[PDB]
Amino acid sequence: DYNGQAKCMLEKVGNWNFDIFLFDRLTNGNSLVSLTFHLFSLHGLIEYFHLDMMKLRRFLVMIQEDYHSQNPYHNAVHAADVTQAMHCYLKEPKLANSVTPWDILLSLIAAATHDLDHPGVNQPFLIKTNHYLATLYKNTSVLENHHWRSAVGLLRESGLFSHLPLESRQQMETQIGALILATDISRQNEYLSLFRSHLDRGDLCLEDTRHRHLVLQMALKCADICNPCRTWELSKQWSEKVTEEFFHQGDIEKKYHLGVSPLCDRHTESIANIQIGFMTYLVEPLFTEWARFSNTRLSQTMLGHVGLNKASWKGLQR
Ligand SMILES: C#Cc1csc2c(=O)n(CC)c(NC3CCCC3)nc12
Ligand SMILES: [Mg+2]
Ligand SMILES: [Zn+2]
Repeated sequence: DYNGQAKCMLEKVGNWNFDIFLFDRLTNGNSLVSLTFHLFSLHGLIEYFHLDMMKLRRFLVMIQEDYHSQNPYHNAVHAADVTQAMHCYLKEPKLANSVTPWDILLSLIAAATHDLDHPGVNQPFLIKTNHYLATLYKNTSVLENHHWRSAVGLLRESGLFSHLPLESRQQMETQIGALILATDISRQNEYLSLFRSHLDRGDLCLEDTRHRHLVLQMALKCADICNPCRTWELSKQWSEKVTEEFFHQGDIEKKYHLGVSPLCDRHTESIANIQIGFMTYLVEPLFTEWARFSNTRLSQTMLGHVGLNKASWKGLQR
């Protein structure tokens, strides 16, 4: 049954209401490997790039296993969710009609690896505790640079692309980095303003790689914060997990006199209030610009869920 139903759910991997939680329970925690493998084969990538399936499984397992499963939110199930969303966005017509197999490959790798080896605490925390990552990356997109360099390390170690030219391997590394770095939420204003100006001007040319990669970066940013655009029953699980992780960082800050970060204080802060502010100020602006770019049923469905989920959180107030 368990392998039966898993295989079965993957028939609906293009669906916005895909249930990654059930999927991960069904696979005893193998959701990122098993979904991503399926997508490589669905998008034809194993053939297009002459991939060794043994090396691909090894690669995917190294990724999945380098997530910290004890993180309430930043674990391989979140990676798998982001990868599944990225897949839905790659199916939108303006992307499906311009992306090459190389773009699809880099998008799905970047989605799978984008929070790799995440410690479960944020950049301000690592900076104020003098963590070696904050030094190494000079206080700038500390976590994203760490996920990216960790991804590069796994790419090199797996040999998966060893039969491609060195210059293609290097280019793969660099374009994945630009995708992962776009997920630094502290810089969403720079990405969103540039994207919005391109949409005002109407100047995007998707047959140009640079414009297409700007859009893929915005797609990955959507994938990363699309939790509130899911159905209530998914979004509520994501909200409890993210809050659980923030609040744990809060307890450490409190216990050790570090200063409690915004959003991490379980005594003065609420799950509903945290979601509401986030939806108003980060989610709705990004998804409104996304819907201008890709003005489709999926974009409407996603914005409908934000409005409904936001009303549910208000409802659970007074
Ligand atoms: C600031 C803030 C947030 C308040 S609620 C909330 C949330 O539910 N998520 C999950 C979508 C993220 N994702 C962020 C974490 C860092 C990158 C994306 N950020 C926040
Ligand atoms: Mg991240
Ligand atoms: Zn993420």
